Amino acid sequence: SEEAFIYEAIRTPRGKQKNGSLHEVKPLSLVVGLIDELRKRHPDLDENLISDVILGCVSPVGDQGGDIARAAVLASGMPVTSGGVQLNRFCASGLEAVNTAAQKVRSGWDDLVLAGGVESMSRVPMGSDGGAMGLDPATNYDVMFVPQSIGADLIATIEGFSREDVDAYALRSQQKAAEAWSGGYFAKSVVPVRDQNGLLILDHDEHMRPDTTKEGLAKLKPAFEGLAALGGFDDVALQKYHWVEKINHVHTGGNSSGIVDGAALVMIGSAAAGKLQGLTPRARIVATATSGADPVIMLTGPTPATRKVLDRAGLTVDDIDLFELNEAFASVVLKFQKDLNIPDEKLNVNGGAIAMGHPLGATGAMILGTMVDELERRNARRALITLCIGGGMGVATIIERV
Amino acid sequence: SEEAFIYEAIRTPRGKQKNGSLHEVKPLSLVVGLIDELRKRHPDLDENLISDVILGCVSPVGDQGGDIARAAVLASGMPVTSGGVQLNRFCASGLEAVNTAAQKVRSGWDDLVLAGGVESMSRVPMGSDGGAMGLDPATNYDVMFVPQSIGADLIATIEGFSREDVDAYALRSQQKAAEAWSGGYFAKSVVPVRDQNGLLILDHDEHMRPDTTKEGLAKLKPAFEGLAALGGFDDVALQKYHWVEKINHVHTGGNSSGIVDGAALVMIGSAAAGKLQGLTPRARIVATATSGADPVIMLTGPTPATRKVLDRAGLTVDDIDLFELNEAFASVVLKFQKDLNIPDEKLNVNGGAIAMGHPLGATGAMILGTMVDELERRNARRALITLCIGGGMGVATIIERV
Amino acid sequence: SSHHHHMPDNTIQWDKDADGIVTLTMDDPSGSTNVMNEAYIESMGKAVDRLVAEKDSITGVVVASAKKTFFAGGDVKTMIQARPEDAGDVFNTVETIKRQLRTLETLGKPVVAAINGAALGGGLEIALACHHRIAADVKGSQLGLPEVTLGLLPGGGGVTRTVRMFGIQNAFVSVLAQGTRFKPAKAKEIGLVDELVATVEELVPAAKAWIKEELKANPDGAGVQPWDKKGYKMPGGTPSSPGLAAILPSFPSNLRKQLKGAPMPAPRAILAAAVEGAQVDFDTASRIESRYFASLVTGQVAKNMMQAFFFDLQAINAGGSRPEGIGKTPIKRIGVLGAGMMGAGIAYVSAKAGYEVVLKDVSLEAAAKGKGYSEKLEAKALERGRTTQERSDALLARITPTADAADFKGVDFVIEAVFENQELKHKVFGEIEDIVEPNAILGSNTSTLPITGLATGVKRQEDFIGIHFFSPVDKMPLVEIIKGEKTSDEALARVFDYTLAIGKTPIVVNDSRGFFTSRVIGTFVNEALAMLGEGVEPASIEQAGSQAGYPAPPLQLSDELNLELMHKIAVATRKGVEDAGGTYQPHPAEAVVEKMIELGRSGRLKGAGFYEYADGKRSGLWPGLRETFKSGSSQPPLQDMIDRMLFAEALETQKCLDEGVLTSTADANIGSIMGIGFPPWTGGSAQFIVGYSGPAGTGKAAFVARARELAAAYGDRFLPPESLLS
Ligand SMILES: Nc1ccc(S(=O)(=O)O)cc1C(=O)O
Ligand SMILES: Nc1ccc(S(=O)(=O)O)cc1C(=O)O
Ligand SMILES: Nc1ccc(S(=O)(=O)O)cc1C(=O)O
Ligand SMILES: Nc1ccc(S(=O)(=O)O)cc1C(=O)O
Ligand SMILES: Nc1ccc(S(=O)(=O)O)cc1C(=O)O
Ligand SMILES: Nc1ccc(S(=O)(=O)O)cc1C(=O)O
Ligand SMILES: Nc1ccc(S(=O)(=O)O)cc1C(=O)O
Ligand SMILES: Nc1ccc(S(=O)(=O)O)cc1C(=O)O
Ligand SMILES: Nc1ccc(S(=O)(=O)O)cc1C(=O)O
Repeated sequence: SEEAFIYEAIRTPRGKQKNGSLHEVKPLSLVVGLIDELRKRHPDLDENLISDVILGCVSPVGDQGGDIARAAVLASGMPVTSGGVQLNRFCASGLEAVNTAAQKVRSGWDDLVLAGGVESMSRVPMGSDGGAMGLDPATNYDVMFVPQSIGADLIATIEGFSREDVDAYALRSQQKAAEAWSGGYFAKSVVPVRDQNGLLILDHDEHMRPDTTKEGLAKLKPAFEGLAALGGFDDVALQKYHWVEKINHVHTGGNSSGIVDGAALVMIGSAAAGKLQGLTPRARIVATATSGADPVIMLTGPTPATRKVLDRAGLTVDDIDLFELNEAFASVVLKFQKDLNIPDEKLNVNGGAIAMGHPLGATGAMILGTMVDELERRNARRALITLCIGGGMGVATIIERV
Repeated sequence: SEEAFIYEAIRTPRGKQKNGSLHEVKPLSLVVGLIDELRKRHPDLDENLISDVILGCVSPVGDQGGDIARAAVLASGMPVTSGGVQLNRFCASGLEAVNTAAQKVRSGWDDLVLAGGVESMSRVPMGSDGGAMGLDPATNYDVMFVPQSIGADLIATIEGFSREDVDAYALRSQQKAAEAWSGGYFAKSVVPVRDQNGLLILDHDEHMRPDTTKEGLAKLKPAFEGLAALGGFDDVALQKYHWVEKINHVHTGGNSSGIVDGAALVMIGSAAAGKLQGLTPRARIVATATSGADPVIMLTGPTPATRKVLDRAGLTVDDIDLFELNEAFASVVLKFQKDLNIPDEKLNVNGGAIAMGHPLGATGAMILGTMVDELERRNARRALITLCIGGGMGVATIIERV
Repeated sequence: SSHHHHMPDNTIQWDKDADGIVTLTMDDPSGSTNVMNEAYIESMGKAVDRLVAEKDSITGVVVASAKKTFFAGGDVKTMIQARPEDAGDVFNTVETIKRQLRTLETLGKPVVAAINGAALGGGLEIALACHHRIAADVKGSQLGLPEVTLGLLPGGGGVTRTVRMFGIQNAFVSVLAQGTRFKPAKAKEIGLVDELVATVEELVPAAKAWIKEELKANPDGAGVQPWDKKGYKMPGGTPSSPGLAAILPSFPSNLRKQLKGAPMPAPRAILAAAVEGAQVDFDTASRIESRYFASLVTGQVAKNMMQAFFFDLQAINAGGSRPEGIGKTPIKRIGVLGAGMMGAGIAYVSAKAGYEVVLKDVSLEAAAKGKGYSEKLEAKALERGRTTQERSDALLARITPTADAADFKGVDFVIEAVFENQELKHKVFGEIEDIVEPNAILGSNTSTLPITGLATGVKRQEDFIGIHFFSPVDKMPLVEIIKGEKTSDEALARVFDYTLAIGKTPIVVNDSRGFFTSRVIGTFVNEALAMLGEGVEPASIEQAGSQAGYPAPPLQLSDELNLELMHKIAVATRKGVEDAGGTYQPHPAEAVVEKMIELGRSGRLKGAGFYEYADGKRSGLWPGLRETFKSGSSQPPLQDMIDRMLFAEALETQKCLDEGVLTSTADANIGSIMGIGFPPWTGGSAQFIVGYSGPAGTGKAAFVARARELAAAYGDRFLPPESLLS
């Protein structure tokens, strides 16, 4: 039973969508820069023992097409035997890559694997890749496709989360993110991005608004830009959730995840491969799980995926020190907290995607590394990382500090 | 840890690129049709025990974007907890999906997984997804990119395979595919495609030319379509392989893999999963391996991948009863046969992609299931399946009949 | 592949003129209209074969018709009989039809459609295969693709060609999704027709003139459709165009929003065929369209709608329920009693048909307001372009408001529409009966009170008759004609003819409490109120009504029917059998009706019902509803809520047929669809039985089984009657 260990976990700063610092940077450059950072931390490391590079990417087209993981292996001069595979499980892609790397180590047919994700949403916007669940009428009509934000509004309606409730969570996410940055929690894992001359492009999470007030959040208009304003989706959602009369549209750009650019890498390997390369393990992958829920509400798959990974590890909520759930929408996190009775001070303790951003394919790997650091900074033992997914899926991972 | 077993392995017929029978069929429909066939073969199977659907897809755009594996779960009405993830490792994506499914079972954190791939190249041509390389001249220039067909001509030049040698292999592939079809070898695994009315669309591999003659193959002109016929790629290849003076362009449409549409599904699970659902195991995944070689020659990575998977299973070439290597190009197979001294009667014994086609994302699972059927038919024990990959990668898998 | 598909009397006349222009004149000897039937396919097969064989001596083609219309409709008799095993034959048939049109379309020479009259469905599909369309701007002519109204789709290339001409969105919304018919001016405006001529006699000359000038000015483009040119750009882009890909996922959701989630396979199949066809070449797109067409034809919904909207409706319009042998009687002057919502609407539809109308009420102020209903409607119609000023002034001038019974002098057709009260109706008729002509129809618009009782208040009872309209009268398409026991066959046929003249559809019903429409829609409303009392969420009840296919959810309709009036109908139906020595089992809804009244929430007219009302507009369900009825305490499946309402009406309709209230299933189907809003996809509350499909299966047996499953769970009112059993 080969146990899998996290030896490094790093990420770029998240650059904002409009007039963002990373808009001029190709998403491949974001991955290569993180590869170069792992090299500086381990120039001794025999890269021949790295058997695969697994990158999550939700929109693998254009700048992100052609197996961007392989392009990273080749452009960074890694050995040609280091593989390179792209995977897309929507929002979970970054964590699915980590979990798949862990399962490949447990199976014993890989020894040392790089895993993470990349998403340059300012260059490759969400939905750039097409798809049948949206652009095939027969399939769209049957599965009752609804954009994710309306599922979030529907969750707030069913659970009774008011506009002030979701805005209260948005404010705390901005505050906890600013405190983590000012406290220096992120100084070692956020690798600043530089150009081909070494000049600085970005060294911090641009999307944050650390001066957010509850008065400013109340001024924002509910979501009106993008797919959710084209019409019909409220009626489609209420045709399935036929017992609620009207959707309370509580979510804005201020209490929803930011559209950003970024990348993240995680080094995963067996205990033998670790000591063979002089690497100090940072944490252990205890268990992983994948579960789902209705694709119309779409954002309630985290709860069964969290229970499943807890049953698998023989643990319960009281055994977990830190809970990290991606802040796609404030109601999704409040629903998750209510469902599992998560203590407030254990949940997304360093802020989340509302403040810092949600670069689809990379987010799962980013918030996993965020928990690797925070467990170590607190001398705490266990953390549970989970994300909701489009189409009604969910993924969850439990890590244990070493 | 946990042994992984193949319980079912089916595939669609491969429709040809030009005026093909499957051109009017959406790639999602190809996958759903196979899902429906697995239901017909196991009507009482508790689909809630299926934890993931892993599909290989090399051009995940348009009809193949938006995580087509998840779309297949939702379109076919599978349980919404059944996941769905798309992956791309170029030509080995189909076998990589099976391998990843096997490793997820071996990890113990999955029990029953559908794996395979889909590629509708008549609707979504190769390169449709762009690529982090071709759109990046700085990357393209540094990695010395060369299309796969020129590496195949270069392999033939270096190894001494003449135009008659590769055309001779193309002939044996057309002959053995016809013999397999006539002998009814494919009767129960090739699932005919039907429309929404049940009308037949295609029931055979219509790319086959069973009346192929050496005289006819000798009349074909060398590869003149796609990227390769553009400028500069020979000079780029010979700049790296500087001891080679001239590339012998021996590969044509008649000795290269066919551009086709198709899909494939494989049911993989633990012994307990099969016992619980009353599934009979057909074969066992003995070992998998990933490796590679230079990306400019590109197509010699199967040799260390095969050596590594034999090394991983404590086996030698003598122990393997059947060798299945994807017929991307004739010189690639001849090089693999020359390198490992593969007995000619053990190699691609039922024909290959030159006769039947190479639907990128699906081919790996197609030729894998082809060997499950033939090990059973011959009552043989072991088979090794492998595919070359773009960018210089390779994937191999050893299965053992149960 | 062939232009033929394996007797049929040839349907197309051939003429090659001196210049080589071949005129194909379509003239089916078996009917008044050219129809896309087996004879047409064989004839156009010969004609297209010959156009190819004589290509060296042919310079152009003109498609014309010797009928009053151009070409209208298809082979419904064959399509309604197509079983699932016949899907190959249906597919091959439209595949053959389109090979003929595709050959015609790509001969290398121009083809012009001389459209002398209506070109509907397959008729327009023929013209869309031509390169130029000239239409005579005559009265009555219409152009469009109304296949969706029969549960089908334009499977003869209409989907593929209109999408190539207009793009996915415009073709679907404007032409395909609703099968809208257009008069020649609108047809040219939107691009279905290229140019117009004033008379049919100019058509073939204009066609040959266009062929000649097209050959001279565009010799390389003559006979080449836009989508057959290399630089063809589909309007609005292809599904791969980033601009169209951004909004394309909203098209199925807007479709679900408009259809409210009801079963509508044909619009879904049209949208899929439209988008799927825009992703591939024209020939592949055309075959995809054939497969979706065969998918609809072999499905039950298309057979429900072909039965109702083709066979039942034509049997009704041909006089199925009109008494045999009766002749025609003119209507010179209509007298309408009462100028409320009903009387004002009756006065409008009557004057719009050309009848002189005297609109009487108790005061000239009231009657003038009644005519104001017609003038608000004409004002809206004028500014929107649906009518001219000359025709609008003539309409309104036919309505004479009055308050004097003397102004009914010369009225030969009385339509009374005052308050529902036996004695008021007796007196109102008594003081006009001697003023109107001695042959005047004495019609009463009542929804409850039996006609035989109202008729006793007139001397000439053989001319008294029920003429039941539905509000808003200008938009509701049915007239329920109730035959009293003394009503003559002549009075019945005179009202029957009036109904067709005002452009509505008649059913003939024998006198009985609730007649057909009121009695049946009462079961639909009562079933919902029962569900509310059982503790089902009001929002779920309303969703069940819309997803069942009803035009209005049932609680919303209950507020508009007024709960006080619903109580009266119940109080008057109890006496109607206890004062006649019988048993009356209260409906569960009456408890819900009576408690809403107890709370002062009697409906919309009072300003408070199941909904809150503000500014003449509905504004959400009353929040005190959930506490009052313990909403949420009962959560049955939505399909059980849907079936409970659909089955209640389907069973009550069968009762009406068993008691002789109705005399045909055609009246039951069209009467339910047009009268009270029974979902069109069902084909009617009677067709709903023969075509029911669910878990068990399809047919009358499956309906009985599901009705028995409903009776076990929700009450014995769902038990099927003896007539539906073996
Ligand atoms: N193995 C490690 C790699 C990186 C870091 S960090 O740079 O402090 O984040 C810490 C450790 C550790 O052992 O705690
Ligand atoms: N700086 C801290 C160190 C340790 C812990 S705890 O003991 O794991 O709770 C918490 C904190 C905190 O900042 O809240
Ligand atoms: N979508 C489903 C398909 C199959 C099955 S099962 O195989 O009958 O368990 C269950 C479900 C479910 O939604 O629970
Ligand atoms: N478990 C099986 C499923 C399918 C088939 S096949 O249809 O003959 O390919 C055979 C077996 C077997 O036991 O050999
Ligand atoms: N029909 C055969 C059965 C068995 C075997 S063997 O046992 O793998 O040698 C080979 C063949 C063959 O066709 O060559
Ligand atoms: N009522 C009809 C609606 C549509 C069509 S069709 O679309 O031309 O087939 C025909 C008719 C007809 O009765 O002839
Ligand atoms: N404005 C009303 C209209 C109708 C009715 S009721 O239907 O007779 O209850 C009552 C009122 C009222 O205000 O009392
Ligand atoms: N037919 C039913 C009526 C009532 C309820 S209950 O209100 O949830 O008890 C449930 C059902 C059901 O089928 O689940
Ligand atoms: N009661 C009926 C009267 C007339 C017809 S009809 O001649 O088929 O229209 C059918 C029925 C029936 O009950 O099915």
